Amino acid sequence: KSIDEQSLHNARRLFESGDIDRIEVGTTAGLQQIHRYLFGGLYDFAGQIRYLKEALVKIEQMPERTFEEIIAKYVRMNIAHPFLEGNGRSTRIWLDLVLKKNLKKVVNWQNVSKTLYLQAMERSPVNDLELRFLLKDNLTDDVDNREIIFKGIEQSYYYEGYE
Amino acid sequence: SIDEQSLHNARRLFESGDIDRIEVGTTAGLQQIHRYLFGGLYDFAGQIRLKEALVKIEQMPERTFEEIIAKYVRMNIAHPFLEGNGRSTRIWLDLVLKKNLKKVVNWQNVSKTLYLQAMERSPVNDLELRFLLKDNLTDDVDNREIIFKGIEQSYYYEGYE
Repeated sequence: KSIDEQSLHNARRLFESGDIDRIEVGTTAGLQQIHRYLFGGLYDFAGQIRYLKEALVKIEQMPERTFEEIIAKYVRMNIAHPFLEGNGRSTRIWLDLVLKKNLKKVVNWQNVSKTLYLQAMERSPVNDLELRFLLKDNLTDDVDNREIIFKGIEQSYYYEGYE
Repeated sequence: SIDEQSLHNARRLFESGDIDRIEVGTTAGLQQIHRYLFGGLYDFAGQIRLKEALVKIEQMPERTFEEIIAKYVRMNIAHPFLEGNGRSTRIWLDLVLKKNLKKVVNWQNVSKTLYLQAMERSPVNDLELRFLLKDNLTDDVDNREIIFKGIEQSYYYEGYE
Protein backbone atom coordinates (compact mmCIF):
# COMPACT_ATOMS: atom_id res chain seq x y z
CA LYS A 1 0.00 0.00 0.00
CA SER A 2 2.94 2.33 0.64
CA ILE A 3 3.76 2.48 -3.07
CA ASP A 4 0.09 3.01 -3.92
CA GLU A 5 -0.48 5.47 -1.07
CA GLN A 6 2.39 7.68 -2.21
CA SER A 7 1.22 7.46 -5.82
CA LEU A 8 -2.27 8.49 -4.70
CA HIS A 9 -0.80 11.63 -3.14
CA ASN A 10 1.15 12.30 -6.34
CA ALA A 11 -2.07 12.01 -8.33
CA ARG A 12 -3.76 14.49 -5.99
CA ARG A 13 -0.81 16.88 -6.23
CA LEU A 14 -0.93 16.69 -10.03
CA PHE A 15 -4.33 18.40 -10.07
CA GLU A 16 -3.95 20.66 -7.02
CA SER A 17 -0.74 22.29 -8.26
CA GLY A 18 -2.31 22.70 -11.69
CA ASP A 19 0.61 20.76 -13.17
CA ILE A 20 -2.04 18.69 -14.97
CA ASP A 21 -2.37 21.57 -17.46
CA ARG A 22 1.20 21.04 -18.65
CA ILE A 23 0.48 17.45 -19.69
CA GLU A 24 0.37 16.89 -23.46
CA VAL A 25 -3.12 15.71 -24.40
CA GLY A 26 -3.88 12.48 -26.24
CA THR A 27 -0.29 11.51 -26.99
CA THR A 28 2.08 8.74 -25.94
CA ALA A 29 4.43 11.36 -24.47
CA GLY A 30 1.50 12.77 -22.52
CA LEU A 31 0.69 9.35 -21.08
CA GLN A 32 4.36 8.95 -20.16
CA GLN A 33 4.28 12.34 -18.43
CA ILE A 34 1.31 11.22 -16.34
CA HIS A 35 2.94 7.90 -15.47
CA ARG A 36 6.18 9.69 -14.57
CA TYR A 37 4.36 12.10 -12.25
CA LEU A 38 2.32 9.37 -10.56
CA PHE A 39 5.06 6.82 -9.97
CA GLY A 40 8.17 9.00 -10.00
CA GLY A 41 10.44 7.91 -7.17
CA LEU A 42 8.39 4.75 -6.73
CA TYR A 43 8.74 2.77 -9.94
CA ASP A 44 12.16 2.71 -11.61
CA PHE A 45 10.34 2.49 -14.94
CA ALA A 46 8.15 5.54 -14.27
CA GLY A 47 7.28 7.19 -17.58
CA GLN A 48 9.15 4.44 -19.44
CA ILE A 49 7.64 2.21 -22.12
CA ARG A 50 8.09 -1.50 -21.32
CA TYR A 51 5.30 -4.21 -32.19
CA LEU A 52 4.45 -2.07 -29.16
CA LYS A 53 6.32 1.01 -30.39
CA GLU A 54 4.54 1.07 -33.75
CA ALA A 55 1.19 0.29 -32.13
CA LEU A 56 1.44 3.34 -29.87
CA VAL A 57 2.21 5.56 -32.86
CA LYS A 58 -0.97 4.36 -34.58
CA ILE A 59 -3.00 4.79 -31.40
CA GLU A 60 -2.05 8.42 -30.72
CA GLN A 61 -2.84 9.23 -34.36
CA MET A 62 -6.42 8.05 -33.81
CA PRO A 63 -9.04 10.85 -34.02
CA GLU A 64 -10.64 12.44 -30.95
CA ARG A 65 -13.66 14.30 -32.36
CA THR A 66 -16.46 12.19 -30.88
CA PHE A 67 -17.10 10.28 -27.66
CA GLU A 68 -17.15 7.03 -29.65
CA GLU A 69 -13.81 7.87 -31.26
CA ILE A 70 -12.26 8.82 -27.93
CA ILE A 71 -13.41 5.59 -26.26
CA ALA A 72 -12.10 3.54 -29.19
CA LYS A 73 -8.73 5.26 -28.81
CA TYR A 74 -8.82 4.64 -25.05
CA VAL A 75 -9.57 0.93 -25.50
CA ARG A 76 -6.55 0.31 -27.78
CA MET A 77 -4.27 2.20 -25.37
CA ASN A 78 -5.58 -0.11 -22.64
CA ILE A 79 -4.91 -3.18 -24.79
CA ALA A 80 -1.47 -1.79 -25.63
CA HIS A 81 -0.59 -1.87 -21.92
CA PRO A 82 2.55 0.29 -22.45
CA PHE A 83 3.89 0.19 -18.88
CA LEU A 84 4.94 -2.71 -16.66
CA GLU A 85 2.58 -1.36 -14.00
CA GLY A 86 0.26 1.60 -13.40
CA ASN A 87 -1.45 1.48 -16.80
CA GLY A 88 -5.06 1.88 -15.66
CA ARG A 89 -4.61 4.75 -13.21
CA SER A 90 -2.45 6.72 -15.66
CA THR A 91 -4.58 5.96 -18.72
CA ARG A 92 -7.82 6.99 -17.00
CA ILE A 93 -6.28 10.40 -16.32
CA TRP A 94 -5.11 10.31 -19.93
CA LEU A 95 -8.68 9.65 -21.06
CA ASP A 96 -10.14 12.51 -19.02
CA LEU A 97 -7.72 15.05 -20.52
CA VAL A 98 -8.81 13.94 -24.00
CA LEU A 99 -12.48 14.20 -23.07
CA LYS A 100 -11.95 17.63 -21.50
CA LYS A 101 -10.14 19.01 -24.56
CA ASN A 102 -12.61 17.77 -27.18
CA LEU A 103 -15.98 17.50 -25.41
CA LYS A 104 -15.35 19.81 -22.45
CA LYS A 105 -16.36 16.95 -20.17
CA VAL A 106 -14.72 14.42 -17.87
CA VAL A 107 -15.78 11.15 -16.28
CA ASN A 108 -17.29 11.47 -12.82
CA TRP A 109 -15.52 8.29 -11.69
CA GLN A 110 -16.92 8.36 -8.15
CA ASN A 111 -20.30 7.38 -9.60
CA VAL A 112 -18.80 4.68 -11.81
CA SER A 113 -19.23 1.36 -9.99
CA LYS A 114 -16.15 -0.85 -9.75
CA THR A 115 -18.08 -3.94 -10.88
CA LEU A 116 -19.54 -2.26 -13.97
CA TYR A 117 -16.24 -0.66 -14.96
CA LEU A 118 -14.21 -3.88 -14.70
CA GLN A 119 -16.82 -5.84 -16.67
CA ALA A 120 -16.94 -3.19 -19.39
CA MET A 121 -13.14 -3.01 -19.58
CA GLU A 122 -12.87 -6.80 -19.70
CA ARG A 123 -15.41 -6.84 -22.54
CA SER A 124 -14.01 -3.84 -24.45
CA PRO A 125 -11.60 -5.76 -26.71
CA VAL A 126 -14.60 -7.65 -28.14
CA ASN A 127 -17.17 -4.84 -27.89
CA ASP A 128 -16.86 -1.45 -26.19
CA LEU A 129 -20.63 -0.94 -26.00
CA GLU A 130 -20.78 -1.68 -22.27
CA LEU A 131 -17.92 0.75 -21.64
CA ARG A 132 -19.45 3.48 -23.82
CA PHE A 133 -22.87 3.15 -22.17
CA LEU A 134 -21.39 3.23 -18.66
CA LEU A 135 -19.04 6.20 -19.11
CA LYS A 136 -21.45 8.31 -21.18
CA ASP A 137 -24.02 8.14 -18.37
CA ASN A 138 -21.37 9.56 -16.02
CA LEU A 139 -19.97 12.50 -17.97
CA THR A 140 -19.90 15.93 -16.31
CA ASP A 141 -19.03 19.40 -17.62
CA ASP A 142 -17.91 20.40 -14.12
CA VAL A 143 -14.33 19.59 -15.07
CA ASP A 144 -12.58 21.75 -12.45
CA ASN A 145 -14.60 20.59 -9.43
CA ARG A 146 -12.09 19.29 -6.88
CA GLU A 147 -14.66 17.04 -5.20
CA ILE A 148 -15.21 15.24 -8.50
CA ILE A 149 -11.45 15.14 -9.12
CA PHE A 150 -10.27 13.85 -5.74
CA LYS A 151 -13.18 11.44 -5.31
CA GLY A 152 -12.57 10.33 -8.89
CA ILE A 153 -8.91 9.60 -8.21
CA GLU A 154 -9.89 7.64 -5.10
CA GLN A 155 -12.33 5.55 -7.13
CA SER A 156 -9.74 5.05 -9.88
CA TYR A 157 -7.31 3.61 -7.34
CA TYR A 158 -10.18 1.59 -5.87
CA TYR A 159 -10.55 -0.11 -9.25
CA GLU A 160 -7.15 -1.74 -8.83
CA GLY A 161 -7.63 -2.70 -5.19
CA TYR A 162 -6.29 0.23 -3.17
CA GLU A 163 -8.46 1.53 -0.33
CA SER B 1 4.44 -8.25 -13.38
CA ILE B 2 6.65 -6.51 -10.83
CA ASP B 3 6.45 -9.56 -8.57
CA GLU B 4 6.93 -11.92 -11.52
CA GLN B 5 10.01 -10.04 -12.70
CA SER B 6 11.34 -9.88 -9.14
CA LEU B 7 10.81 -13.63 -8.76
CA HIS B 8 13.15 -14.22 -11.69
CA ASN B 9 15.67 -11.87 -10.09
CA ALA B 10 15.47 -13.91 -6.88
CA ARG B 11 15.97 -17.13 -8.84
CA ARG B 12 18.99 -15.73 -10.69
CA LEU B 13 20.56 -14.69 -7.38
CA PHE B 14 21.03 -18.33 -6.37
CA GLU B 15 21.46 -19.75 -9.87
CA SER B 16 24.31 -17.40 -10.80
CA GLY B 17 25.91 -18.03 -7.41
CA ASP B 18 25.78 -14.30 -6.73
CA ILE B 19 24.19 -15.27 -3.41
CA ASP B 20 27.71 -16.10 -2.21
CA ARG B 21 28.91 -12.48 -2.59
CA ILE B 22 26.11 -11.13 -0.39
CA GLU B 23 27.45 -9.81 2.92
CA VAL B 24 25.91 -11.87 5.74
CA GLY B 25 23.96 -10.41 8.65
CA THR B 26 24.61 -6.75 7.87
CA THR B 27 22.53 -3.76 6.78
CA ALA B 28 24.65 -3.40 3.64
CA GLY B 29 24.07 -7.09 2.94
CA LEU B 30 20.30 -6.66 3.19
CA GLN B 31 20.54 -3.70 0.81
CA GLN B 32 22.45 -5.89 -1.65
CA ILE B 33 19.64 -8.45 -1.63
CA HIS B 34 16.94 -5.80 -1.98
CA ARG B 35 18.87 -4.18 -4.83
CA TYR B 36 19.24 -7.54 -6.59
CA LEU B 37 15.57 -8.44 -6.14
CA PHE B 38 13.99 -5.14 -7.16
CA GLY B 39 16.64 -3.49 -9.32
CA GLY B 40 14.93 -1.91 -12.31
CA LEU B 41 11.55 -2.32 -10.64
CA TYR B 42 11.63 -0.17 -7.51
CA ASP B 43 13.28 3.24 -7.82
CA PHE B 44 14.37 2.85 -4.19
CA ALA B 45 15.85 -0.62 -4.69
CA GLY B 46 18.60 -1.22 -2.13
CA GLN B 47 17.89 2.16 -0.55
CA ILE B 48 16.91 2.79 3.08
CA ARG B 49 13.65 4.73 3.37
CA LEU B 50 16.30 4.33 11.42
CA LYS B 51 19.96 4.31 10.39
CA GLU B 52 21.20 4.27 13.99
CA ALA B 53 18.63 1.58 14.76
CA LEU B 54 19.93 -0.51 11.86
CA VAL B 55 23.47 -0.08 13.20
CA LYS B 56 22.34 -1.53 16.54
CA ILE B 57 20.56 -4.43 14.83
CA GLU B 58 23.42 -5.65 12.64
CA GLN B 59 25.67 -5.66 15.71
CA MET B 60 23.35 -8.18 17.39
CA PRO B 61 24.92 -11.64 17.90
CA GLU B 62 24.15 -14.62 15.66
CA ARG B 63 25.47 -17.45 17.82
CA THR B 64 22.21 -19.27 18.55
CA PHE B 65 18.92 -19.92 16.75
CA GLU B 66 17.20 -17.83 19.43
CA GLU B 67 19.63 -14.96 18.89
CA ILE B 68 19.26 -15.07 15.11
CA ILE B 69 15.46 -15.03 15.29
CA ALA B 70 15.62 -12.13 17.75
CA LYS B 71 17.82 -10.26 15.27
CA TYR B 72 15.43 -11.17 12.44
CA VAL B 73 12.40 -9.89 14.37
CA ARG B 74 14.24 -6.66 15.12
CA MET B 75 14.95 -6.09 11.42
CA ASN B 76 11.30 -6.79 10.59
CA ILE B 77 10.12 -4.12 13.02
CA ALA B 78 12.72 -1.72 11.60
CA HIS B 79 11.07 -2.00 8.17
CA PRO B 80 14.08 -0.42 6.43
CA PHE B 81 12.60 -0.35 2.92
CA LEU B 82 9.40 1.21 1.59
CA GLU B 83 8.56 -2.14 -0.01
CA GLY B 84 10.05 -5.61 -0.38
CA ASN B 85 11.13 -5.99 3.25
CA GLY B 86 9.72 -9.47 3.80
CA ARG B 87 11.04 -11.21 0.69
CA SER B 88 14.50 -9.66 0.99
CA THR B 89 14.77 -10.15 4.76
CA ARG B 90 13.87 -13.84 4.58
CA ILE B 91 16.81 -14.36 2.22
CA TRP B 92 18.81 -12.30 4.71
CA LEU B 93 17.70 -14.63 7.52
CA ASP B 94 18.68 -17.81 5.65
CA LEU B 95 22.21 -16.53 5.01
CA VAL B 96 22.60 -15.87 8.73
CA LEU B 97 21.28 -19.34 9.58
CA LYS B 98 23.53 -20.96 6.98
CA LYS B 99 26.64 -19.12 8.16
CA ASN B 100 26.20 -19.82 11.87
CA LEU B 101 24.14 -23.02 12.11
CA LYS B 102 24.73 -24.52 8.66
CA LYS B 103 20.95 -24.68 8.21
CA VAL B 104 18.26 -22.87 6.24
CA VAL B 105 14.48 -22.66 6.40
CA ASN B 106 12.61 -25.12 4.21
CA TRP B 107 10.03 -22.46 3.34
CA GLN B 108 7.92 -24.68 1.07
CA ASN B 109 6.75 -26.52 4.20
CA VAL B 110 6.07 -23.32 6.15
CA SER B 111 2.35 -22.57 5.84
CA LYS B 112 1.41 -19.01 4.85
CA THR B 113 -1.35 -18.67 7.45
CA LEU B 114 0.88 -20.01 10.23
CA TYR B 115 3.83 -17.88 9.12
CA LEU B 116 1.81 -14.66 8.97
CA GLN B 117 0.33 -15.39 12.41
CA ALA B 118 3.77 -16.00 13.92
CA MET B 119 5.18 -12.84 12.33
CA GLU B 120 2.27 -10.70 13.55
CA ARG B 121 2.81 -12.04 17.06
CA SER B 122 6.62 -11.82 17.08
CA PRO B 123 6.90 -8.23 18.39
CA VAL B 124 5.07 -9.38 21.54
CA ASN B 125 6.50 -12.91 21.63
CA ASP B 126 8.65 -14.73 19.07
CA LEU B 127 7.81 -18.15 20.54
CA GLU B 128 5.39 -18.98 17.72
CA LEU B 129 7.90 -17.84 15.11
CA ARG B 130 10.85 -19.68 16.67
CA PHE B 131 8.86 -22.89 16.99
CA LEU B 132 7.49 -22.76 13.44
CA LEU B 133 10.84 -22.02 11.78
CA LYS B 134 12.74 -24.49 13.95
CA ASP B 135 10.57 -27.41 12.84
CA ASN B 136 11.37 -26.55 9.22
CA LEU B 137 15.15 -26.13 9.33
CA THR B 138 17.25 -28.26 6.98
CA ASP B 139 21.00 -28.83 6.73
CA ASP B 140 20.57 -29.50 3.01
CA VAL B 141 21.41 -25.87 2.30
CA ASP B 142 22.48 -26.40 -1.31
CA ASN B 143 19.42 -28.37 -2.41
CA ARG B 144 18.14 -26.43 -5.42
CA GLU B 145 14.65 -27.93 -5.10
CA ILE B 146 14.42 -26.58 -1.54
CA ILE B 147 15.82 -23.23 -2.67
CA PHE B 148 13.54 -22.58 -5.65
CA LYS B 149 10.42 -23.99 -4.00
CA GLY B 150 11.32 -21.90 -0.98
CA ILE B 151 11.55 -18.70 -3.00
CA GLU B 152 8.17 -19.43 -4.58
CA GLN B 153 6.64 -19.87 -1.13
CA SER B 154 8.30 -16.66 0.09
CA TYR B 155 6.72 -14.65 -2.74
CA TYR B 156 3.40 -16.37 -2.04
CA TYR B 157 3.51 -14.95 1.50
CA GLU B 158 2.96 -11.45 0.17
CA GLY B 159 0.30 -12.55 -2.30
CA TYR B 160 2.02 -13.47 -5.57
CA GLU B 161 1.31 -16.84 -7.19
